[PDB]
Amino acid sequence: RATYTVIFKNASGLPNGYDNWGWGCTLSYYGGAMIINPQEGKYGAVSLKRNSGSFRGGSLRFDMKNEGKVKILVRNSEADEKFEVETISPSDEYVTYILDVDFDLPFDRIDFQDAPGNGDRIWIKNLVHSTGSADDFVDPI
Ligand SMILES: OC[C@H]1O[C@@H](O[C@H]2[C@H](O)[C@@H](O)[C@H](O[C@H]3[C@H](O)[C@@H](O)[C@H](O[C@H]4[C@H](O)[C@@H](O)[C@H](O[C@H]5[C@H](O)[C@@H](O)[C@H](O[C@H]6[C@H](O)[C@@H](O)[C@@H](O)O[C@@H]6CO)O[C@@H]5CO)O[C@@H]4CO)O[C@@H]3CO)O[C@@H]2CO)[C@H](O)[C@@H](O)[C@@H]1O
Repeated sequence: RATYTVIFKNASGLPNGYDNWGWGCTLSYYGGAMIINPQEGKYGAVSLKRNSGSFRGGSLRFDMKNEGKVKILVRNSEADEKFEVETISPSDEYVTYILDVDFDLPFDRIDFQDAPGNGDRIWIKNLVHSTGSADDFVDPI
């Protein structure tokens, strides 16, 4: 049976138990979205750092709208190893994504990066991990 971990639903600030180790951007919160404002030329990203513990495999589910391509990554801090999950095409409307994480190590950071590096904004809501697969994801949101 999959275990679901809600990271944030509607965001009014950083999720409880997380820090932001991102770069090249600032975060703001409005309309229930975590909003990433990347700086042109920086290929900026939010990097949500889980302060206690790690996730293992499974899948990540989130709602996103985004002016440019967004690269999703995860990282293992002990090994300082990053793992690219997917790149997501621009959408002016929120879309729900459920993506398998095939990384062989635990992960404690989740990154959303401005892949083109032009400063395109990113809006995120309803970020949830499951220990199970994307195909098997029963959405608690
Ligand atoms: O929370 C409190 C806690 O803090 C701990 O300290 C934190 C600190 O708060 C936090 O700020 C810090 O965050 C770091 C983070 O750990 C790093 O991983 C991250 O590193 C960035 C880096 O800053 C960027 O410069 C770099 O940018 C890359 C870009 O990612 C890449 O895509 C771009 O690729 C180009 C390439 O250059 C070209 O050649 C060509 O190929 O094109 C590609 C594009 O496709 O290149 C850029 C560089 O030019 O990215 C990395 C990430 O990969 O930086 C942030 C800071 O901004 O983290 C520390 C912890 O380590 C305290 O330790 C603790 O005590 C306290 O409680």
